Amino acid sequence: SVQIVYKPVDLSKVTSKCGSLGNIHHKPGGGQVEVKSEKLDFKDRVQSKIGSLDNITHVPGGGNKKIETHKLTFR
Amino acid sequence: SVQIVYKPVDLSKVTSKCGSLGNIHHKPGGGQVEVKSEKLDFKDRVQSKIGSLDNITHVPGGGNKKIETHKLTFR
Amino acid sequence: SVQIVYKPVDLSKVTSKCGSLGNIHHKPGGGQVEVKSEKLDFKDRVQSKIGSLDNITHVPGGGNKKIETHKLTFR
Amino acid sequence: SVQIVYKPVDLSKVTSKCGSLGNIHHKPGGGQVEVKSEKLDFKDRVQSKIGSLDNITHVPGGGNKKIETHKLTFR
Amino acid sequence: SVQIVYKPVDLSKVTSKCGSLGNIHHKPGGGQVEVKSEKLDFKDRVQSKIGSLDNITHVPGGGNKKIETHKLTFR
Repeated sequence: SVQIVYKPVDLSKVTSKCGSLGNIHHKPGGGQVEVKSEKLDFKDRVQSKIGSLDNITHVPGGGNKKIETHKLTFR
Repeated sequence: SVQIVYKPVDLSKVTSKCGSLGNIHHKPGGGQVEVKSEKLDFKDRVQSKIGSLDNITHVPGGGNKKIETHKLTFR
Repeated sequence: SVQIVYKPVDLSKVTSKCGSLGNIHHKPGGGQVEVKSEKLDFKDRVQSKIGSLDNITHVPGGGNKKIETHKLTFR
Repeated sequence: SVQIVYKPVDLSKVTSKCGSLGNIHHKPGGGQVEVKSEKLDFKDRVQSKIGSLDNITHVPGGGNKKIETHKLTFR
Repeated sequence: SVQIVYKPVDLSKVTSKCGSLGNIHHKPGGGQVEVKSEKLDFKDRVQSKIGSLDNITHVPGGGNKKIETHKLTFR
């Protein structure tokens, strides 16, 4: 006979306190961008990105994360 | 005989406190963009992006995340 | 006979306190970008990125993380 | 004969620039106040103030001041 | 004969620049105040202040000041 008892107990805490959060300045690509092109030959796919792209300002008050994985495999 | 008892208990907390959250400035692509092109040959697909694209300001008051996965596999 | 009792107990804490969080300045790509190109031959795929791209300002009040993995494998 | 010519010229500037102004916390009188009084004799005027009074939070974006006085006295 | 020519010229500047201004915490009187009084005789005026009074948080973005006085006195 086989008897499995899976009782994981979790009374955990993930916590943050912040008195104030702010005065955040993100200024990407203030400078001048100049792209001058003459007599170019492309014989395959071209991907081009010019300027200010994909810039992120991420300011969570918390930003706290908990990842928990439980796996019981009987064979 | 096989007896499986799967009783995971979770009394967990993921918490944030923030007194104030703000004064956030995101200014992408303030500068000048100049793209001058002359005599270009393309023989395949072209993807072009010019200017200020896909810029993100993300400011959650919380932004707290919990991921939990439970898997019981009997074979 | 086989008897397995899986009782992990977790009363853990992951905590942060911050009195104030701020006055953060991120200024990527203030300078001038000049790309001058003449008589270029490309016989395969081209990926080009020019300017200020993929710059991140990430300011969580907490940013606290807990990862827990539980695995019971019976064979 | 008396000839007075009063021509003061003022092309002056008083200026401020502020990118962001904020996340200001003023918390006066968080503590407990206990005033226990027994058998007091007052034979003249009494002024009493108890608690949290006359507290100021003053946050001007500018707060710039110019005072100019012109006085011509002929006798 | 008397000839007075009063031509003061002022092309002056008083200037400030601030990228960010903030995360200011003023917490007066967090502690406990206990005033226990027994058998007091006052034969004249009494002024009493107890607790958290007249506390100031002053945060001007500029706060720039110019004082100019002009005085011409003829006798």
